[PDB]
Amino acid sequence: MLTDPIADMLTRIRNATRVYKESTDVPASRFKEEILRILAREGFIKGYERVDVDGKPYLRVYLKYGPRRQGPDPRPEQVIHHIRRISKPGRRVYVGVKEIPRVRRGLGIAILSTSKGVLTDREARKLGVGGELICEVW
Amino acid sequence: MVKIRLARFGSKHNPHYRIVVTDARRKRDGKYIEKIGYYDPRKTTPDWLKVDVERARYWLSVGAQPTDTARRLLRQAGVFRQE
Amino acid sequence: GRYIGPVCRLCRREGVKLYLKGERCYSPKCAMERRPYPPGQHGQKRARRPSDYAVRLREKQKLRRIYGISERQFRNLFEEASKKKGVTGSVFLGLLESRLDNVVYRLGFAVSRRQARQLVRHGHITVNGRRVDLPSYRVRPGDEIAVAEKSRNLELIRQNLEAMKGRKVGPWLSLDVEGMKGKFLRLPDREDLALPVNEQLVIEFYSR
Amino acid sequence: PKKVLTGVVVSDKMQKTVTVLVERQFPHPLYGKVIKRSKKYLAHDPEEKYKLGDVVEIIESRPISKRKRFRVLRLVESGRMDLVEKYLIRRQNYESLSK
Amino acid sequence: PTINQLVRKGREKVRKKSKVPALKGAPFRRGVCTVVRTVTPKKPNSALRKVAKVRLTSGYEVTAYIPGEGHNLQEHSVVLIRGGRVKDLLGVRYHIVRGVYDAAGVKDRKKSRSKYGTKKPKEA
RNA sequence: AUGCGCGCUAGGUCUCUGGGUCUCCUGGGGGCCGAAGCUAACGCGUUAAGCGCGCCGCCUGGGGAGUACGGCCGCAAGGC
RNA sequence: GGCUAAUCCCCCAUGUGGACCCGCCCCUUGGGGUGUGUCCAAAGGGCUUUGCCCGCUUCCGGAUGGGCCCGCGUCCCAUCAGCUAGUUGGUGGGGUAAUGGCCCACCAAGGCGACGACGGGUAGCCGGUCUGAGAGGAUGGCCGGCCACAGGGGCACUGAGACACGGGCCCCACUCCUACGGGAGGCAGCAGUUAGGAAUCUUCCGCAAUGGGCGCAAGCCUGACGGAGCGACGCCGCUUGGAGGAAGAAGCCCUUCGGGGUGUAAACUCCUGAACCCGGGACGAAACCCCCGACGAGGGGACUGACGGUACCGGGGUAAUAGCGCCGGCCAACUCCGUGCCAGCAGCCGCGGUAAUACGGAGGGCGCGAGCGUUACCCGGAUUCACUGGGCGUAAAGGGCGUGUAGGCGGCCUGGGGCGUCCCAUGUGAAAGACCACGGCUCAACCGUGGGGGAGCGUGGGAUACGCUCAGGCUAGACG
Ligand SMILES: [Mg+2]
Ligand SMILES: [Mg+2]
Ligand SMILES: [Mg+2]
Ligand SMILES: [Mg+2]
Ligand SMILES: [Mg+2]
Ligand SMILES: [Mg+2]
Ligand SMILES: [Mg+2]
Ligand SMILES: [Mg+2]
Ligand SMILES: [Mg+2]
Ligand SMILES: [Mg+2]
Ligand SMILES: [Mg+2]
Ligand SMILES: [Mg+2]
Ligand SMILES: [Mg+2]
Ligand SMILES: [Mg+2]
Ligand SMILES: [Mg+2]
Ligand SMILES: [Mg+2]
Ligand SMILES: [Mg+2]
Ligand SMILES: [Mg+2]
Ligand SMILES: [Mg+2]
Ligand SMILES: [Mg+2]
Ligand SMILES: [Mg+2]
Ligand SMILES: [Mg+2]
Ligand SMILES: [Mg+2]
Ligand SMILES: [Mg+2]
Ligand SMILES: [Mg+2]
Ligand SMILES: [Mg+2]
Ligand SMILES: [Mg+2]
Ligand SMILES: [Mg+2]
Ligand SMILES: [Mg+2]
Ligand SMILES: [Mg+2]
Ligand SMILES: [Mg+2]
Ligand SMILES: [Mg+2]
Ligand SMILES: [Mg+2]
Ligand SMILES: [Mg+2]
Ligand SMILES: [Mg+2]
Ligand SMILES: [Mg+2]
Ligand SMILES: [Mg+2]
Ligand SMILES: [Mg+2]
Ligand SMILES: [Mg+2]
Ligand SMILES: [Mg+2]
Ligand SMILES: [Mg+2]
Ligand SMILES: [Mg+2]
Ligand SMILES: [Mg+2]
Ligand SMILES: [Mg+2]
Ligand SMILES: [Mg+2]
Ligand SMILES: [Mg+2]
Ligand SMILES: [Mg+2]
Ligand SMILES: [Mg+2]
Ligand SMILES: [Mg+2]
Ligand SMILES: [Mg+2]
Ligand SMILES: [Mg+2]
Ligand SMILES: [Mg+2]
Ligand SMILES: [Mg+2]
Ligand SMILES: [Mg+2]
Ligand SMILES: [Mg+2]
Ligand SMILES: [Mg+2]
Ligand SMILES: [Mg+2]
Ligand SMILES: [Mg+2]
Ligand SMILES: [Mg+2]
Ligand SMILES: [Mg+2]
Ligand SMILES: [Mg+2]
Ligand SMILES: [Mg+2]
Ligand SMILES: [Mg+2]
Ligand SMILES: [Mg+2]
Ligand SMILES: [Mg+2]
Ligand SMILES: [Mg+2]
Ligand SMILES: [Mg+2]
Ligand SMILES: [Mg+2]
Ligand SMILES: [Mg+2]
Ligand SMILES: [Mg+2]
Ligand SMILES: [Mg+2]
Ligand SMILES: [Mg+2]
Ligand SMILES: [Mg+2]
Ligand SMILES: [Mg+2]
Ligand SMILES: [Mg+2]
Ligand SMILES: [Mg+2]
Ligand SMILES: [Mg+2]
Ligand SMILES: [Mg+2]
Ligand SMILES: [Mg+2]
Ligand SMILES: [Mg+2]
Ligand SMILES: [Mg+2]
Ligand SMILES: [Mg+2]
Ligand SMILES: [Mg+2]
Ligand SMILES: [Mg+2]
Ligand SMILES: [Mg+2]
Ligand SMILES: [Mg+2]
Ligand SMILES: [Mg+2]
Ligand SMILES: [Mg+2]
Ligand SMILES: [Mg+2]
Ligand SMILES: [Mg+2]
Ligand SMILES: [Mg+2]
Ligand SMILES: [Mg+2]
Ligand SMILES: [Mg+2]
Ligand SMILES: [Mg+2]
Ligand SMILES: [Mg+2]
Ligand SMILES: [Mg+2]
Ligand SMILES: [Mg+2]
Ligand SMILES: [Mg+2]
Ligand SMILES: [Mg+2]
Ligand SMILES: [Mg+2]
Ligand SMILES: [Mg+2]
Ligand SMILES: [Mg+2]
Ligand SMILES: [Mg+2]
Ligand SMILES: [Mg+2]
Ligand SMILES: [Mg+2]
Ligand SMILES: [Mg+2]
Ligand SMILES: [Mg+2]
Ligand SMILES: [Mg+2]
Ligand SMILES: [Mg+2]
Ligand SMILES: [Mg+2]
Ligand SMILES: [Mg+2]
Ligand SMILES: [Mg+2]
Ligand SMILES: [Mg+2]
Ligand SMILES: [Mg+2]
Ligand SMILES: [Mg+2]
Ligand SMILES: [Zn+2]
Repeated sequence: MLTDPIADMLTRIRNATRVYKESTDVPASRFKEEILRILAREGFIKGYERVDVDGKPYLRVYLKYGPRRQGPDPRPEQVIHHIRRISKPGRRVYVGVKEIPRVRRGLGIAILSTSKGVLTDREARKLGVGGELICEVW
Repeated sequence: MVKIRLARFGSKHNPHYRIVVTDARRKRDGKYIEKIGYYDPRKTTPDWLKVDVERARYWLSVGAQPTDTARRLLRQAGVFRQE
Repeated sequence: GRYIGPVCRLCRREGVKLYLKGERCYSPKCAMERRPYPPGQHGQKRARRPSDYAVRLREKQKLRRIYGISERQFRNLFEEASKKKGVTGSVFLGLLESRLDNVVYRLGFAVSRRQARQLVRHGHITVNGRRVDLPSYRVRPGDEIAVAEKSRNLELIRQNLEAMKGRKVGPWLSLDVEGMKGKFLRLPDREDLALPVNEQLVIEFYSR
Repeated sequence: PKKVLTGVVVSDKMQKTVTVLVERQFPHPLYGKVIKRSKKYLAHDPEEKYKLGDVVEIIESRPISKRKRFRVLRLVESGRMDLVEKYLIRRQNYESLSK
Repeated sequence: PTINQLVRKGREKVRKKSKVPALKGAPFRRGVCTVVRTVTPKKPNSALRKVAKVRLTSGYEVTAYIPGEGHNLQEHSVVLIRGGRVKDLLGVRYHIVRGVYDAAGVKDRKKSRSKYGTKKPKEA
C-alpha cells in the first residue's frame, strides 16, 4: 500500500527530476493538488494537469531545470535541489507560529498545512497561523 | 497575624529595605504577600522612599499592622493623612 | 600586579613597535632600530612559520601588551563586549580606549601609557571635578577629564603640557592646553584608531 | 474546575462501583510521536445504573473509598463492547509471558 | 531504530567506571606502606622503579609509585596518595605526594618544585 | 553473511513459465553486464547495497567469554 | 492532713445570636433560608474613676496560615513477573476540624500488573546552578519555597495550632550519679572539645539598626540578627614605581674566537609617593517617648551605636614583595653541559642502551601573575546512545523460518463532530537569579529601581488543512 502518499509524491518528483524527465504522473488527491499549487506558484514545477490513466485519475507534474552546462557533465542545474518530507506518519510534526522555520535563509520554502489552509512559510508567518509542517524545498 | 514591615534586601554595610506585607510568622527575608515599597537609609538617591498608597491602604483595611519603622515610613508617605 | 620589567623587549618580540616607552620610543633609541629581532639567543636565528594558533596568539598579545592590562581584566572585558550589542571587535576597542589611564595618555597628560597609570593611581587626575585614582575607571562620553588642581603645578605635569602645545588630539576627544582639562566626546572606532593590530584575529583567538 | 474524563466501563463486579477506562493521547517529550496511554478509574455508581461497555463521563469528587475518587456523570455512548473486548484481551495476555 | 521503537525502548545512557578507587570519592588519601619495593617495567622500557604497597584509610591496599629521584621511605612510613597511573608498571594506579607526612621532597632538585614537594632554594 | 511490505528511478543479454496481433510485445521467476544514484573500497545497480514510507530484530573498542552467577527449558548431552 | 486569692473551676439568669433533631422552600454532594422543640454565653483590671482606656462573651464577615483530594510530571535493574487480606468494594458504626479501610464489625469477592505491578538499588524535591550552538547532560552547597528528622523505636496529653529539637510517658544502646535500692542526660541551636577525614573558622562584639515573644507603657528577652575575627576558598579592584638612561659596564650562558646573548635590564640622573605618622571625622537614626490637637490626623519637637575614632576628607612621607608551571608533537617557547635501557620522565603517541631541543642542572624563551601547578569529580569535545544527529553484504550489528496476539502504521470522495493541532483573550508562571536599561558605593565585584521575556497548565472564544472519530460513497490496494 502507498503508506505515506504525500511523501510518495514528493518522491515521485525527486526521482523524476534526478533523471531529468519532462513530466511525471503522480496519483491524485486534493491534498496533493494543494501541495502542487504551491510548487507551481513558487517556481519549482512548470505546472501540472490532472489526467485519466486507464480511468484512474493522476496529475502530471511538469518539471523545471536550469539551462545546459559546460565542460564535463552538461546536465542542467536542478531547480529543486532538494525536497524532503517532515511530518511523516508515525512521527508527526506541528509548529506554533513562532516555530515556523527559515529555510536555507529564505531561499527556499517550507510547506505548512494549517487550519487556514496549505501555505508557504512567509505565508503563514505573515498570515499569523501555525500547523503540521509537511516538508521543505530548495 | 498579617503584618506590614521591613525586610532586608541590601548588602553588607549597604542596606536596602523592601517594605512588604507578610505574616509575622514568616522569616524576615522570605516569602511575603506583596511588595509595597522600598526604603533607603543612607539616602544615596533622590528617590529613597516609595509607597503606592492605595495598596498600603488596602491592607490596613483588612488589618495587617505595621512596625514602628514601617508606620513611620508609611505616614511619611501619607497613607494616613486625612486632609 | 601587571608586567613590571623590560618593555622595549616586547617591542622586539611582537616584531613591531608598540611604544610603551613614551619619548625616545619616538627618538631613534627604541632598539627596534638596529635590533628589530626578538629576545634571547635564537632571536637572530631564522623563523619557522607560525601555527595558526601562534598567529592568533601574538596578535592578541600585541593588542593586550599595548595597553598594560592584565589578561584577567582583558578577557573579562572581551567577553563583556561579546555580550554587548553589535560588532565585537570595534566594541572591544571602544571599551579599551575608554579606560581612564589610557584616556589620560590619549589626552597627553602623561608620556607613556604606564606613566599615566601611575598618574591615575596617585590621583593627580579628576573626572568631572571628582578625583579618581582608579586606572580601570570607565569613561562614559560627556565626562570631563581634568588634572587635579592640587597637582596642577607639578613639574612633570606642565612639563608634558608645554610640549603638548598645538599638537592635535584624537577626534573623539578635545583638550584645553593651558587649562589642563579636556573632554572625552565619543567612543572611538577601528578606523578612528591607530592600532597596529587585526582585531578579528583576536576574536578568533577566543573562538577556542 | 472539577475535572471530567471520559471512558468505557470495562468491569462492574463491585457493589456500587464501576471501573472506567480513560485513554489519553499526548506527544512524547522527546521523540515527539503521539503516544497513547490509559488509566483505570474506579468510579462511583450509586444505582447500578451503568453497565459493561458503556461510555461515561467521570468527575472528580469527594472521596468515596480508598482508590475511589470519582463519580459517574452521564452516559455518552451506550454499548461499545469492542473496547471492552480489547482491555479484556490485553489482560488475557498476561496469562502468557512468565516461568 | 524506528521511532515507535525509540519510545518503547529508548537510548542507553552510558555509565563509566572510575579508574581510581582512592575512592571514598576523595582527591587524596592517607595510607601506611607495607612493602617498599623496586620493580621491573613492561616490555618497551627497561628500568628499576620504586613503589610502595600501601594500606589505606579506606580499608584498601595498593601499590603506589614514588616519583622523584631519592626517597626515605621505609616499610612503616605514613604517606599521601595522589592517583594517576604509570603506563608501563603492571598494577599501579596511584602516585605518592612528596613533601607530605613522611615522604620528603627531593634534595637538590631546582626545577619543578611544586611537584616533588621540594622547598625554594636560598639566595645570596 | 543482505528482515518483511509498497511506490518510484535507462538499457542490454541468457534463460524457466503463462497469455498475445507470437521481427517482437506482455505478466510472473532465475542469472549476467550496466543509466542515474549509492558505497571506505570491493561492489550494488527494476532480483538495489538507489530514491522513499511503515513496522519488527539488532549494534555501540579488543581480550577476558558466549565464560561466571541467576533464571528458564532438557532424560542427558547441552540449549536460550 | 490544714489555710486562702483571682481574668482559675462550677450552677442559675438574659439569647443580639448560635448548636442540634424533625418539617418546609430555595440550592444542589454536608451551600442558604426557615418554623416550632431542646441546649449554650461572659471577668474583670487601670486611670486624671460620671468617662476613657486595657480586657472579656456569643455571632456574621474579612484577612493571613494551613488540613485533606484529584490531573499531569518526577533515577537504575526484567539476571525483580507476578503482587494482593483491610486486600477491593459494600451497608452500618467509631474517630476527626474534615473525606476517606483512617479504624471496626458484618456481607460480596474483588483490586493491581509488560502502559512494568511486586521486588532490589540509590535518592530529600523544587526555584535554580554548571555545561552545551542548541536539543540535551550533570547537579540541588550557600539565598528562597516545600518535606522530613531532632540518639534508636513506639505513644499520647496540653492546646487555635504538636503528636512537639532546648515538653512528657515507655522499650533499647551508650555516658555519668549511686548508701546498690534507684536516679540524671540527649549541641543535626552559637561558639568550642574529641574522634573520624584529604579538609572545613572565634568558647569574640553588640540590641545601635531590621525582625520576633510578652507588656498600657517604661521595658525585659532574643548565639534570629547586624557586625568584627579566622583561612588567597571564590569574585572584583589595587601595589612592588615613572621618565631618562649604553651602539650597550662586570657576572653568568653560547660561540665559527670575529662575537651573539641577557638588555634599558642594572648602576646612576631626575620625578611621583604603597606602606606609615599627626589633625578632623561619619552616614547608617527617626520612630517608640516627649508636649500642642482629642491618646486620630496634622503640626511641630528632644534621647537613642555594636561596627569605630573604621570608612572617608584635609596634612606631612619612604623606591617600596615575585612567584609558579611549562619549552618533542598535540601546544606559544631551544641551546651547551651532565648522565648512557642507568638515574629518571610520562596525559596519549612514547623519550633515555654516546654528540638526548623529552631525563637531571644551567642560560635563554613562552604562559599566567598574588598567584600558579596537581589530584578528584561534572559537562564539553563525543554526530562515541545519534529527538535535532548514527548505524547493521565483507568493519560490531538482520532474529534459522513462519503463523499470528498486544501494539505501531493506514488508498480515494463527501458530510457531522472539534479529541489532537492552531490562533486570540485572560488567569497562573512568588521573590532572588538570568537578559536589558538608568542608578548607588572613587571603578568593579556587590547592591537598588524599572523594563521585558518565558515552556507548561486553568479558563473563555475562534479555525478545520492535516491527524482522530461518527455517518455515507468509491475501486486503483487486498481477497473472491
Ligand atoms: Mg491547474
Ligand atoms: Mg525533524
Ligand atoms: Mg508559617
Ligand atoms: Mg557582539
Ligand atoms: Mg544585533
Ligand atoms: Mg568621535
Ligand atoms: Mg565558545
Ligand atoms: Mg455492578
Ligand atoms: Mg464508602
Ligand atoms: Mg494473571
Ligand atoms: Mg532495514
Ligand atoms: Mg534481466
Ligand atoms: Mg508464448
Ligand atoms: Mg524478470
Ligand atoms: Mg523462489
Ligand atoms: Mg557513474
Ligand atoms: Mg546511504
Ligand atoms: Mg556491477
Ligand atoms: Mg527495494
Ligand atoms: Mg571490554
Ligand atoms: Mg565484550
Ligand atoms: Mg555454544
Ligand atoms: Mg545455568
Ligand atoms: Mg530438569
Ligand atoms: Mg556444544
Ligand atoms: Mg552440564
Ligand atoms: Mg489538701
Ligand atoms: Mg471562666
Ligand atoms: Mg443558661
Ligand atoms: Mg435568633
Ligand atoms: Mg435547614
Ligand atoms: Mg461570674
Ligand atoms: Mg471567623
Ligand atoms: Mg479563609
Ligand atoms: Mg486550601
Ligand atoms: Mg486557601
Ligand atoms: Mg505517577
Ligand atoms: Mg537521583
Ligand atoms: Mg547476577
Ligand atoms: Mg494484614
Ligand atoms: Mg464510613
Ligand atoms: Mg487533636
Ligand atoms: Mg498504565
Ligand atoms: Mg539527587
Ligand atoms: Mg539517603
Ligand atoms: Mg545557561
Ligand atoms: Mg551558557
Ligand atoms: Mg535531580
Ligand atoms: Mg534537571
Ligand atoms: Mg537543601
Ligand atoms: Mg535551601
Ligand atoms: Mg507545599
Ligand atoms: Mg524518630
Ligand atoms: Mg548526635
Ligand atoms: Mg526520637
Ligand atoms: Mg484539643
Ligand atoms: Mg493557645
Ligand atoms: Mg493534633
Ligand atoms: Mg515531629
Ligand atoms: Mg539541644
Ligand atoms: Mg525525666
Ligand atoms: Mg584525625
Ligand atoms: Mg563567617
Ligand atoms: Mg533590637
Ligand atoms: Mg523593636
Ligand atoms: Mg502608663
Ligand atoms: Mg536570656
Ligand atoms: Mg551572622
Ligand atoms: Mg585579583
Ligand atoms: Mg624605566
Ligand atoms: Mg656584558
Ligand atoms: Mg658581551
Ligand atoms: Mg618628594
Ligand atoms: Mg545617624
Ligand atoms: Mg540623621
Ligand atoms: Mg526626631
Ligand atoms: Mg528603644
Ligand atoms: Mg493633653
Ligand atoms: Mg504625628
Ligand atoms: Mg513626630
Ligand atoms: Mg566610636
Ligand atoms: Mg596623602
Ligand atoms: Mg627599588
Ligand atoms: Mg611548538
Ligand atoms: Mg617534566
Ligand atoms: Mg658524555
Ligand atoms: Mg650529550
Ligand atoms: Mg641517541
Ligand atoms: Mg633538554
Ligand atoms: Mg616534554
Ligand atoms: Mg629538561
Ligand atoms: Mg629560565
Ligand atoms: Mg587553583
Ligand atoms: Mg565527557
Ligand atoms: Mg551528546
Ligand atoms: Mg555536541
Ligand atoms: Mg536518528
Ligand atoms: Mg527535539
Ligand atoms: Mg557507526
Ligand atoms: Mg571476518
Ligand atoms: Mg559482520
Ligand atoms: Mg545470525
Ligand atoms: Mg535470514
Ligand atoms: Mg491489530
Ligand atoms: Mg489518510
Ligand atoms: Mg479543540
Ligand atoms: Mg499566558
Ligand atoms: Mg522572575
Ligand atoms: Mg540579591
Ligand atoms: Mg556609576
Ligand atoms: Mg544582580
Ligand atoms: Mg481552550
Ligand atoms: Mg467543519
Ligand atoms: Mg472534516
Ligand atoms: Mg466505508
Ligand atoms: Zn619601545
